[PDB]
Amino acid sequence: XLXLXLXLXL
Amino acid sequence: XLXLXLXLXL
Repeated sequence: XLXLXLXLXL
Repeated sequence: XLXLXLXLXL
């Protein structure tokens, strides 16, 4: 679902 | 890097 991965940072 | 994806438990 969420936590680490994609969405913020990049 | 973060936000959506994996890390919330799964």
